[PDB]
Amino acid sequence: ADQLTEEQIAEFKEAFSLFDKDGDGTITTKELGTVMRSLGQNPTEAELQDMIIEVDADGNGTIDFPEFLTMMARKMKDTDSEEEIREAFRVFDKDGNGYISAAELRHVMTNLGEKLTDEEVDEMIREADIDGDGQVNYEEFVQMMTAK
Ligand SMILES: [Ca+2]
Ligand SMILES: [Ca+2]
Ligand SMILES: [Ca+2]
Ligand SMILES: [Ca+2]
Repeated sequence: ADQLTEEQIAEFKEAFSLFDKDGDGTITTKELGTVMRSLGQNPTEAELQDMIIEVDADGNGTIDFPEFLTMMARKMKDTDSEEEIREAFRVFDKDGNGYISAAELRHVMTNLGEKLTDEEVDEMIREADIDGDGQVNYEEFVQMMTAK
C-alpha cells in the first residue's frame, strides 16, 4: 500500500475530532468509553485502559492524531469478519474488477423486482460514492455497509 492521500488524511482528521469531544487534540480512555457506550458496548474499565496502552507505547496517557492513524492502521489488517464482506462485495461485483458499478447493483435490484429509476439508484450510490466516479470502490463498500 502507498502512503495515505491528503484527502484520506483529511478524512481521518475529521474522524479524529469525532472521537475527540474536547477538541484538545487527544483521545483518552474516557472518550474511548464514551464512544463504546454510545455503540451499546459495555467492556470493563481495564479493557478500555488496555485498548489505550495498545497504542500508547509512549506512555503519555492519550491517543494523539498520529496514534489515531496507527489505530486505523491496525484495522487495515485482515480480520475474520472480512470474509463475509468480501463475499458480499463479489455478489455485486459480477465481473470482479474491484468496483461495483451502478449498473451491476441495478442488475441485482432488477432481479429482485425493485422498480427504481436510474436516478433513484444514483441517490443510493451517492451515499457511498466519496470520489464521485459513479461506482462503489472496495473501501467505499465498507462505508456503505457501515450505514443503512
Ligand atoms: Ca480529548
Ligand atoms: Ca500517546
Ligand atoms: Ca464490477
Ligand atoms: Ca466511487
